Amino acid sequence: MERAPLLELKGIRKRFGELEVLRGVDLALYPGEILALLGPSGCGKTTLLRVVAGLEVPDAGRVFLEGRDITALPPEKRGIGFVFQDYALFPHLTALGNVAFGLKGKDRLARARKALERVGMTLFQDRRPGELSGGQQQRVALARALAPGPKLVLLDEPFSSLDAGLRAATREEVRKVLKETGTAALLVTHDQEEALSFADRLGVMRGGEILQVGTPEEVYLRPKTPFVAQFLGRTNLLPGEGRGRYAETCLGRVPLAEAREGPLLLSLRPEALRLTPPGQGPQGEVVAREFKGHDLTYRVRLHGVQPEREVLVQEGPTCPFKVGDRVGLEVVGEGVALEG
Amino acid sequence: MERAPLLELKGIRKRFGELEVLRGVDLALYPGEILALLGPSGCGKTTLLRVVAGLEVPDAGRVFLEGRDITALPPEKRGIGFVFQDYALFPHLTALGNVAFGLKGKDRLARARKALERVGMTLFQDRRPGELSGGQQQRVALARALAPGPKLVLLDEPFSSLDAGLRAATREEVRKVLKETGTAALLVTHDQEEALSFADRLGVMRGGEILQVGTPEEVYLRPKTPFVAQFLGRTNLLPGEGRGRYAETCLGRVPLAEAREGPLLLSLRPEALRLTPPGQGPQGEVVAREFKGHDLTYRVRLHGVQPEREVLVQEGPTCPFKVGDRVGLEVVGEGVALEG
Amino acid sequence: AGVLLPVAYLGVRALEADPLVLREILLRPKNLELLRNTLGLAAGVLGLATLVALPAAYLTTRTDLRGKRLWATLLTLPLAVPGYVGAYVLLSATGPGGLLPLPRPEGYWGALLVLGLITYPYLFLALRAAFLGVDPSVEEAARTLGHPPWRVFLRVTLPQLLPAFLSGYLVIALHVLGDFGTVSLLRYETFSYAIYLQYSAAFDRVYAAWLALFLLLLTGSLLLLEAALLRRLSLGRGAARTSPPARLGPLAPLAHLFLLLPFLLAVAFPLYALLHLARRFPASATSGLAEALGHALLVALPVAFLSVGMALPIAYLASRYPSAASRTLERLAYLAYAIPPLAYALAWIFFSLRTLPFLYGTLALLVLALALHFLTESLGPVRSALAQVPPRLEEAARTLGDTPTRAFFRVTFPLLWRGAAAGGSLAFIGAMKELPITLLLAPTGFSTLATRVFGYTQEAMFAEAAPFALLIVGLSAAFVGVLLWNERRF
Repeated sequence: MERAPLLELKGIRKRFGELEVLRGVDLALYPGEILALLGPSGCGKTTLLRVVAGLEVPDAGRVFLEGRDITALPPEKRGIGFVFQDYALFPHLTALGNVAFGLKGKDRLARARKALERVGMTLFQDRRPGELSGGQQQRVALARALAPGPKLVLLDEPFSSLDAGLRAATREEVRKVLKETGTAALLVTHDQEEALSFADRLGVMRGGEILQVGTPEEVYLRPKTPFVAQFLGRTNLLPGEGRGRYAETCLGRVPLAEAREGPLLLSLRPEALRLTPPGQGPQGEVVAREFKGHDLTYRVRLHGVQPEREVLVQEGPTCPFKVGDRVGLEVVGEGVALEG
Repeated sequence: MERAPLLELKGIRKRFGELEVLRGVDLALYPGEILALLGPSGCGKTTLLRVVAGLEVPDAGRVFLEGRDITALPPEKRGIGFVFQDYALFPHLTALGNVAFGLKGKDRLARARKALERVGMTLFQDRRPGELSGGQQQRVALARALAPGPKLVLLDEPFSSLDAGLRAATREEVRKVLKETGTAALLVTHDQEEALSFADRLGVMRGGEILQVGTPEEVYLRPKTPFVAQFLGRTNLLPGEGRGRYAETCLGRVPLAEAREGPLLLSLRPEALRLTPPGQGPQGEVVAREFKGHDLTYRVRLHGVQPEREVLVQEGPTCPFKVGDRVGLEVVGEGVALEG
Repeated sequence: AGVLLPVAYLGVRALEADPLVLREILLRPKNLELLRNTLGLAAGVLGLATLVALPAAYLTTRTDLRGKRLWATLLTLPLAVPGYVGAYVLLSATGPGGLLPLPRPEGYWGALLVLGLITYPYLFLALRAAFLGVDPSVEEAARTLGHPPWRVFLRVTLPQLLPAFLSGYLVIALHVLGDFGTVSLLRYETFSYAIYLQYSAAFDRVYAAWLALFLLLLTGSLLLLEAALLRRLSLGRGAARTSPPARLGPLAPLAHLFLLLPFLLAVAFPLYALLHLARRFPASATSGLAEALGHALLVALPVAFLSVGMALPIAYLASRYPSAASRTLERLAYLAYAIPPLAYALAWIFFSLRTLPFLYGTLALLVLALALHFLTESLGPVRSALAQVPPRLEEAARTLGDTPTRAFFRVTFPLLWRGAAAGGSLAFIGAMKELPITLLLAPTGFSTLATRVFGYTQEAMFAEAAPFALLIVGLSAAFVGVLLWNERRF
């Protein structure tokens, strides 16, 4: 939230013997900022978290925390909280001793109780991890990580193990705890709603290299690779040719983001298309019609295109269209020319 | 409405330690229909599926299948399929052996192969459920449930465990299979977007009671209670005084879907509201701007000298307003006068 | 070198003769009799153990039983009674002049009864774990497809029970193969009894070595068969949620009775018989009871300490740094535990005579052999304690501000030392009641409680042997109960 980088990586590289999992990661984090790392589950995000936490030694690059180099410090001298997938709860301690583990004031217990109260657990503060549920274990792990009062917390897929219904509430509670305490977070996640709502910024990794970092809206509007485009939301990938400010695709003449020439791949979101009564322009048939409340998501199979081609169209709730009707496609939004 | 129900529950009750999980649940499924039950966790949907399947004994009530009472029958004699949340796959059998478990006759294996053809998985027939991904263990479970050819299938959150990338494709494929086989489905799920599109009818459950049953469009557009309106989507619960085909609220004149007189509670959906430059009318200040992807969800605090009230507004992705602005609210839709 | 060197010379010693001598030793009619007797006893004991263990596991797992933990503890208690103590109780409590008005049964039937009663708890525990480790949704799915509960058990539950059946059957068969006290006291002619007779009575060391080689060949074949069957039906929990147990109704008093016949036969009746016999205990023999107890303590303490001191590095290397050395060491420990104790002691005797003659007839050789024999017994709890604390927990402690030494001493040590204590107690009670290795490896004139019981029963002095068996059973039962309670706590 400041103009000075809290966490800053500079050319981080790492080889697992011969396989390079990181290939020059550069990344800057800021106070009170939640940044979520995204990728094709093989880009080395957990490796990045381990390198930042000190649990792994990079083969090159620098790590800066609060303006001072910490790349050579052991994990215990850094002051970076960590939340693991399995919560790494110590089984011989009740869920107050776990929280007091980090506290070096002869294991202060009042502060452990306050930290447990923040995550809303006081009735079960004397229960061992064997007799705790998944959400309760998650809250205990978060309280343990945040009890020593760090300025940076790494979270390795925290809510991925919870139930489907509990995630939406646990995510909001953890976010409000983090924002009221005032600690930056570095999150590794494989979720769309978590990346859209929980995170303040997004960072996308291809093969251990950061390729796109920005606000979730900026990443949604201006993607770079098809994986990012589908990850942020459903989209239409269209082969095409660009000759200027526009491009020629199977749907006709589609506006381009800024400019590109030659053969290319295009991302055109469903909200960038409109359905019209059958007239001129591209024609198609409605194959499906999803009802989502505030909007409808039609699917249209095109006609003039020799190969089979289906496009998604976003429409308002008052659309008087039905499955099997003939439609014409109108392009209102702007496409994004993906690099590949 | 086939004029003759397939599955019909009549006053189903069930007490777990005198907790009364179900309070006189009544239902009437019809041939070929998919009915999805939504609700908060622990509202008795899973208990309802178990009672219908015979896996649990109702304290009172009756269960009718094709007109024949089956309340006292065991699970063997009911003939109702059941897809379990963990897919409940036999680990000592292959996929074809799993599918052929429920079949009888002289040519069980051919029918199991055909049932795998319907799903489209005649490649992994000789693979045990350890050499199988979670997205195809579910297909094996569905083929096993549908292989005997029942008239009703109970689905206990079948798409929850799958990755969100292929969830929609799996849902559409399963719906096509059920529709081509002429099989009615009773679905239990937590996602509202899943049930709003996958199902033919919706049922909201609270505390073991069925609050409202109807098509997803009828339950969404015309809810009856504040809980249903809150649960099936974001809305604004506005106390007002109906005066005919309109109501006078803090936002001014709101047209009513159904005429009413006297004090009442509108459920104004966010998509029924628009933001305009500050002119002559209701006035407010933007306090948030949530990016949902294809659309935006502004939060506006009213400045009409009332107790602090916040209203949600649904806007397009190209909305030029920003937090802290001075805006005027315009009503473009209708409010639903809830029944208390 | 725990078993690689000892049993190496066991085959070398046997293959030291004229080529015609080996043919003559192989071509003896007694070998077929020994094989038939051993296999028949193993089969009968397996059948009896199955008949006792399967219904008990079902009743204590899949039935609304009052006090399942109490019944499980009562059924596991017979593990504390050694085989020779049961054989002595059977001999003293039957026949002419016995406590009961019954004749002494044949050698086969008494040995079968005692061995089944003392070996069924292994199968019982394995079957209980297998029953607890199934997903109830699987049986529910099988039942919704049109299968009544009995056919569900036949076609769903039993295939998942099969690995537990194989494990329990292997344990029981190994115990029957390696048993020496029960068959010797009841004069039943198995391989172990024949080996003891040839080594001690007939003074036929070469033929004893050949019989030991036959016994190790049977043990290896059984292990290979178990491995092949396990790999055939490996099968690869489902949250192990609770399912509504099957109601009993009027069968509740009956089932309890079935759950009381084993414990009464293997624990309560032996205690009553020993207390009835010890009334006529001569005061002249009091001096030899204290000496026997002191000798047993003096052997069992260093054995327990050395067993723990060898189990801790093995378990730590197996968990933290898994390498080929870890599996080799674990397999060596398992072989040391699984080789029949009498052939194991003969291999140790032959090795010590060949290589290290100064160790033969000393307490050091006996202590080392018993420490290697009880390596798995101690290694169990240490394995559990280290598996409950992965190194990722040490990493988590390191992120919180702990150096590697403090991360070890605050996360791993509090469970490591408790596991070490449990393993030490297990090895202590194991070495307190070891008949074969102690009988065959102890110095001349050195006798522990087990050897005194064996010697007194061999000359039919039951009242004299009563206090020794009372001590053995009391300490064994107390330790088993304490360890079971501690495990339930953890």
